[PDB]
Amino acid sequence: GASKLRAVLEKLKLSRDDISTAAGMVKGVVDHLLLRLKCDSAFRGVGLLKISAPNEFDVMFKLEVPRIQLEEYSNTRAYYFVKFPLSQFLEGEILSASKMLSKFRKIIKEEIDVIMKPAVTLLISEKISVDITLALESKSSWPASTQEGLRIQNWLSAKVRKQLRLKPFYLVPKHAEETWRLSFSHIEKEILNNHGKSKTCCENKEEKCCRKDCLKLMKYLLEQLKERFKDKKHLDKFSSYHVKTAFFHVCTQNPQDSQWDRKDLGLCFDNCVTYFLQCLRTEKLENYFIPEFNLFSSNLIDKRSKEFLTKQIEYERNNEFPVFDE
Ligand SMILES: Nc1nc2c(ncn2[C@@H]2O[C@H](COP(=O)(O)O[C@@H]3[C@H](O)[C@@H](COP(=O)(O)OP(=O)(O)OP(=O)(O)O)O[C@H]3n3cnc4c(=O)[nH]c(N)nc43)[C@@H](O)[C@H]2O)c(=O)[nH]1
Ligand SMILES: [Zn+2]
Repeated sequence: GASKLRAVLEKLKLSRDDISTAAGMVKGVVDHLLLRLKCDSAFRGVGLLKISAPNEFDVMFKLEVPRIQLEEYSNTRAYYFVKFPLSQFLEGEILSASKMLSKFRKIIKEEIDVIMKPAVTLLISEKISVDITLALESKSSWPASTQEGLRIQNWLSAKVRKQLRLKPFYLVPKHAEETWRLSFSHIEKEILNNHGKSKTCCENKEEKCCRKDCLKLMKYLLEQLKERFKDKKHLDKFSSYHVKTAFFHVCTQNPQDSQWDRKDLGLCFDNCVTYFLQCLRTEKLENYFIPEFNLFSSNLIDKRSKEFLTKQIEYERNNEFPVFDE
């Protein structure tokens, strides 16, 4: 379906000045929050670690904490308690996510045409929504639950996995409670931008793969379907993170750049859609870094919404995506 999909990618490029100038003011607001945040004892040394869905922007504020100790919350491989001026957020020996997240919020309140709402949400001039997520930074080795994650050996190399896992990891105050959740959104950006088996993937005309186009098509497929099913709101829980995560699994499944040749955009997209479909139908989408953390368990998304999106994605697939027409 190259023609139809290439037309879609060409349509998306048309809003490139909208995504830029809208994030162009996200910038000057985030720098302003960063300035006065660095004036508070607890948030000194905070710094910047972007577009989720047209006009939905995400910024992560990283904060360097001293040596950190993690206790896995129950058997949820992603959620943890945290222990070691930061002393003010303590609940005994653990560091209170809910309480730290709370002072963050209030410092941004007195700093704010912007208005409020793990994410603190701003609204710049009504159109532009910004997610501002506080991230604790740990330079310790990654937690045990990531040992079998990041299965990039056959795709990027074994040595690249070793380089990636020497980098810090992050905890956002997202409670399953004073609990924090692992974050590797910095690693997600690295493997997205440095995505080939060939180190020179997409640096010359002989190596133009279609990995990034497939993810765009997949993000756009979900955005369009979510728009169409706005009457009965069955798709509210699915995000482009479910799409990005599935796209990482397909990259692991098709590790060679030859499996992402631009000429094959139609078949590559089909691989992304079929694997996403298998995830919905088996109620299993593994976090790329934490395999025993199922983003699609009936815990997070009930079975009816998943069965719903299957049928729609299945119909779209079997009919050469009429959602992409005209
Ligand atoms: N976006 C995102 N999701 C991630 C990441 N790593 C794991 N996940 C998990 O993927 C699922 C997709 O969620 P979403 O993006 O559609 O929405 C998530 C989350 O569900 C929502 C908060 O909803 P809540 O449960 O009602 O509240 P919460 O428990 O967060 O409240 P509190 O903070 O008081 O505890 O927020 C979205 N979200 C999650 N993490 C982030 C993040 O880092 N940035 C932004 N902008 N939004 C986020 C979910 O199951 C999710 O956990 C990951 O890196 N990104
Ligand atoms: Zn490439």
